[PDB]
Amino acid sequence: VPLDGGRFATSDLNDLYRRVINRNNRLKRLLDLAAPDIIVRNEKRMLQEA
Amino acid sequence: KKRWYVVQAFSGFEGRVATSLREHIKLHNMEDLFGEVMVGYVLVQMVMNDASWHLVRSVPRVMGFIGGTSDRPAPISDKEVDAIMNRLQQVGDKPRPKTLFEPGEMVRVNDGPFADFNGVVEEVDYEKSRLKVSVSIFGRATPVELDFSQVEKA
Amino acid sequence: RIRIRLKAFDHRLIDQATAEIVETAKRTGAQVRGPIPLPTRKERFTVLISPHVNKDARDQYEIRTHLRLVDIVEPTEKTVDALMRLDLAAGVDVQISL
Amino acid sequence: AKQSMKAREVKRVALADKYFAKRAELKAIISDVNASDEDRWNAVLKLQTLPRDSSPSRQRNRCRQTGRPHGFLRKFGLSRIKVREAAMRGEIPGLKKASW
Amino acid sequence: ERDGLFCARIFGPVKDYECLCGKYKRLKHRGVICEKCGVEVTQTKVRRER
DNA sequence: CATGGGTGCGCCAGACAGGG
DNA sequence: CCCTGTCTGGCGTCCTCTCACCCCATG
Repeated sequence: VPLDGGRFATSDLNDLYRRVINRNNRLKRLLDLAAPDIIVRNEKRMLQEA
Repeated sequence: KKRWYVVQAFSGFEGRVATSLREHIKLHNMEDLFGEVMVGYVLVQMVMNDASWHLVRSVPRVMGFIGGTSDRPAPISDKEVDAIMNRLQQVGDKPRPKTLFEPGEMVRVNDGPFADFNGVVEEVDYEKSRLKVSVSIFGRATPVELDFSQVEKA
Repeated sequence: RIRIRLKAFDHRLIDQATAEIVETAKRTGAQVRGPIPLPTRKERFTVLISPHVNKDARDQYEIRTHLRLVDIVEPTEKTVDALMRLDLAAGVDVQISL
Repeated sequence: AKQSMKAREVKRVALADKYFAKRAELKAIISDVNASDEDRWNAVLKLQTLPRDSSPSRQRNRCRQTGRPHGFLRKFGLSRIKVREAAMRGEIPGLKKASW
Repeated sequence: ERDGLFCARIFGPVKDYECLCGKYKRLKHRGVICEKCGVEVTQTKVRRER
């Protein structure tokens, strides 16, 4: 829902879900591109922490 | 012999990280210890001394190397894995895909109101560069002409 | 250059079909040359009716055929958009040649 | 007329559309204008081992329900009374009595 | 968004019984999904349970 | 325009080492 | 293995009434 002004005051769960989906899309694209080992380890580790 | 390594920067300031890295090299004049810098990850041709490691992590807006450990960080999976990743990105931009429709063959539409619809090419026109395919819209087949790039081969 | 051919039998059901597709295109694209018809098409067949004799009982039936062509003038990305999976006339064959 | 003659057409449609509906070059084109050596004569030698019932010359367009040989019409695939059997009870669209 | 954190087809229509924009603005065909917009056709609290 | 990353609390309690 | 020290977690009253302010930043 927005506030008086009009800027949408967004919830925290939307930040969390949007982070997980951004990272998951990045990880699918790197497994498409066949990135090396350390790149996809950091990518999956960032998804795990997300 | 200089082997490759992966550097993590603040994603978005990557060109400025690359420029500041070249400038820190030409400041602290370890010119014989750095080969190139390729572009959120920055590829660096390098050797491993602890002095050069402190140099790259003292470059601003750089988090650190990405490897097995932080004592002796890790080169790469393949010899030129950084170059392979760059080539894969370039091939990804090109995105060459099966996109056509010939007589007696199902095709896919991804352009115009008929996008997200499949159909078959009853007639083909290589001279006019147009495929005659109909889309099952509200049941009735909707024979429409689509270009090879306008539709994908099914 | 964009053709909307409509293929059916009777003119007493296609008559509401030429009304629904020029006006719904008017609200979205407003770019049409108007319905230009085609000559009415007749399929008459005389057939024998007596079960085993008498080559005189020939009763004339016909499966009648009609064709009407809409021909919107400009490839509109709003007429086709709103009238893609949409056709009021039921039991009809639509041919949206784009 | 008979279930056996209607049992002929299910055998007829089967083995004909095993060879002589799709494979047409071996039966038609292979004896066109080429040399009159006996190799295209050898081509029609293989045409004897197949069933001669499988030719499209066998094609008898029958009533799908009762199998009547004479008095047929291809526009409905029916016998000459079946087109009235849908004319008088409306099972075929547009089939109106020609009142001309 | 077409298919985002806040989709139409995956969850439901924001407005009650309104599909999306130009489709179904009365109470007759509750359910049809036009290609014009991949969207469900239900009430306003249907997204809270989905 | 849209995305991308301090240093003043105190007790209980059980799990994890660490001697013992 | 039997006791001893450490290391992290889990927790701390209820109703109300105003106020002020909610992501830069930028090629």
